[PDB]
Amino acid sequence: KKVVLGKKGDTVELTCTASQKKSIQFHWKNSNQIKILGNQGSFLTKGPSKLNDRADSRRSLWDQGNFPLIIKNLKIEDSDTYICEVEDQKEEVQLLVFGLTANSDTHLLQGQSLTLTLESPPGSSPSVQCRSPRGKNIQGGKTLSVSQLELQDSGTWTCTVLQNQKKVEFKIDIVVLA
Amino acid sequence: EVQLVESGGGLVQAGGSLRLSCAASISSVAMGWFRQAPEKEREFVAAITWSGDYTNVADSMKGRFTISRDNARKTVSLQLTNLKPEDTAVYYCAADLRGGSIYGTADYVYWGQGTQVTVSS
Repeated sequence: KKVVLGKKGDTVELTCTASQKKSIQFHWKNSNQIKILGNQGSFLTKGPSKLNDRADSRRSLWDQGNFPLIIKNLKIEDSDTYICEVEDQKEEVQLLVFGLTANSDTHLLQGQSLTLTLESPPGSSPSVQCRSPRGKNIQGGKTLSVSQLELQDSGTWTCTVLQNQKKVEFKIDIVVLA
Repeated sequence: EVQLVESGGGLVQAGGSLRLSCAASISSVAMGWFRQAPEKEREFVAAITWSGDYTNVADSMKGRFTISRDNARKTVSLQLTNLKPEDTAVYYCAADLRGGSIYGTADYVYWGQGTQVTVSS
């Protein structure tokens, strides 16, 4: 499968391209084999579904043979294999959604510890690299622990997630009070 | 209501292979395997969709562990290979994600009592 990474709360676009530069019948399904959308619109009209009202395509691109699946307001649980079927061909895309948080809602004090946690789909083992406002780089798995924060650590941290050779970047504001 | 009964645990040798089974008493729901060692968190091991067409084995266990199911027999199975002392744990069968993605959620409704696997060094 092609792997695509998404950020929690963000939008992701899963591309699908046909051999011919023209519109033709297509649909997207998930790994449970539920059809999501196709040429005639969203199939999710039979009751409550996880993706209800959050999945779309770009109808204006279909006549170029491009049939993307766009999912907005991403949840970790949207992580799934999505399958685009156009005529006789099927393309499988594994979407993996991640979210980044710190273990504080308001603020930290100089000398306190920081835990950065990548909320991750079940069974994933991403690697994470973060850069502090001072320019120092740290790396590890889904959870990074910083022993003590300095006043100079107050500001925007930048963290890159690596999973299946794909990367996605998060920014998070950490405030350290004196 | 669904009953899940594991079998196949026991005392095994490092480097060996072991197949665990779980008998259910359905063909419409996702099923999964988990494991828990003493004084450690329960860990996701593997999941499989209702049809068996897609599986999700934990990244750290891919290419050692595989998962399969048999809807006619109402079973799901976990194949362990190249066993390590670190694999010692109770292994739990689970079922029903309420339609959720086996790649997106591990919040299964039904749980077995588990089968103990102990890997001798």
